[PDB]
Amino acid sequence: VWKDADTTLFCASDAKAHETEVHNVWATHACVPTDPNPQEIHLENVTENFNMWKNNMVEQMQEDVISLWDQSLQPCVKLTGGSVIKQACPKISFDPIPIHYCTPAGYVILKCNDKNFNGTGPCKNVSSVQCTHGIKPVVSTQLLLNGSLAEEEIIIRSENLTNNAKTIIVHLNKSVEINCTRPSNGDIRKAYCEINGTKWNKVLKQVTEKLKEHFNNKTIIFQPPSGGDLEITMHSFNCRGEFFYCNTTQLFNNTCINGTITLPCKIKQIINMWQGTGQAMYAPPIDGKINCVSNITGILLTRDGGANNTSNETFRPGGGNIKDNWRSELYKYKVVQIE
Ligand SMILES: NC[C@H](NC(=O)c1ccc(-c2ccc(C(F)(F)F)cn2)[nH]1)c1ncc(CO)s1
Ligand SMILES: *[C@@H]1O[C@H](CO)[C@@H](O)[C@H](O)[C@H]1NC(C)=O
Ligand SMILES: *[C@@H]1O[C@H](CO)[C@@H](O)[C@H](O)[C@H]1NC(C)=O
Ligand SMILES: *[C@@H]1O[C@H](CO)[C@@H](O)[C@H](O)[C@H]1NC(C)=O
Ligand SMILES: *[C@@H]1O[C@H](CO)[C@@H](O)[C@H](O)[C@H]1NC(C)=O
Ligand SMILES: *[C@@H]1O[C@H](CO)[C@@H](O)[C@H](O)[C@H]1NC(C)=O
Ligand SMILES: *[C@@H]1O[C@H](CO)[C@@H](O)[C@H](O)[C@H]1NC(C)=O
Repeated sequence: VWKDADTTLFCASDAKAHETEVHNVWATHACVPTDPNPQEIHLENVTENFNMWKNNMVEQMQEDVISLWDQSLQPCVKLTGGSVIKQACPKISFDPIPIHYCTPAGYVILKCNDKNFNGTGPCKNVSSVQCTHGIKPVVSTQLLLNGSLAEEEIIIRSENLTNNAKTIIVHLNKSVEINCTRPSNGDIRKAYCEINGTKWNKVLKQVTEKLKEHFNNKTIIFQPPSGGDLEITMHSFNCRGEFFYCNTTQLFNNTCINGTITLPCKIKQIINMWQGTGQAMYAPPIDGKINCVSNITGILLTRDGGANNTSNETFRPGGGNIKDNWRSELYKYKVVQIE
């Protein structure tokens, strides 16, 4: 017997105390070690309602990631609120590790185990856990990287599909690798990401098939982002401490709905901070081969409005509200207070 409630969670992880990597350093002083013997209990004859779009755990993870980045990254110049802060900017070691979110005494986490659960409504296979699974705090736009996969079918998630201003999270059931590289040998900020077009276009085709099921079999068209800042019009992520911006036009090629797809990328030293606080400048990139191989596990999409009059629906790669990144992993959990 319990009741939905919000409370302050703590974090746990397997951070190494001897590592200089900044996530390990943060988690070493802001998280406790993981519990060696996890205690998950299936709750029999128990149905429970979930709502991933009103889940205070999302707000709490966002606060953690903001804190982590604020004490880890070291721009040479920070421009925020009309002021300018200049400081030392050594190169850092950067590579996310899994963070587990845990309830204090008197509370527990309920976990939805229905494999086609869309994030809202009743769940018939519910268990209780003390902590979530390990979630990597990967900050990206357009593509969700290094996350968990849907266990059966591709899942379309939205707080309201009819409202085109609401972001769509596409949860994939097969990961697709994206392999990004700034080579050793020219223009030191020039990079590229390689994706196996065979695997990708197959998944994309399956994604379009799912979208048809929710939009009454209209024609599904992909278009590049309309406009905005580069962090939004590009797939932006952080690889080894460097800020990558990749052009995803060839990833959403309507015609292919087989060879290697090569996306042009650039590392940028001057960025708009995803925390919303302003602009920051970092030092030039490190020497040598900079390489990140990530698994694409989801896609953020925004649907064009005003198209009811037509027979097609147009989708543009989306993102920017990084909270949706955490929502994509926390959708199956909720906190309750034991009574
Ligand atoms: N120029 C406009 C500005 N947009 C941003 O700040 C913004 C959005 C997303 C990112 C971002 C994403 C990913 C990465 C990384 F590389 F790490 F993956 C870096 N940045 N930045 C604002 N308009 C209004 C606002 C409210 O006050 S904020
Ligand atoms: C999710 O499931 C609920 C309950 O079955 C339904 O009301 C809602 O429309 C669904 N959302 C999507 C995006 O399928
Ligand atoms: C992923 O889901 C699609 C339908 O959404 C299904 O046809 C496909 O077989 C699934 N793939 C895997 C590997 O389960
Ligand atoms: C969903 O969005 C449509 C279009 O904006 C709106 O008319 C409707 O009221 C929304 N539904 C809910 C439950 O907010
Ligand atoms: C990633 O791409 C580079 C080429 O830049 C290649 O050397 C490397 O083997 C690739 N890695 C994987 C896992 O495909
Ligand atoms: C992406 O590439 C296409 C074609 O190369 C180009 O027309 C478009 O402007 C690029 N997008 C951005 C945001 O630079
Ligand atoms: C994704 O995970 C791999 C393996 O740990 C890592 O090398 C890569 O840097 C990660 N990608 C991002 C964007 O953090």
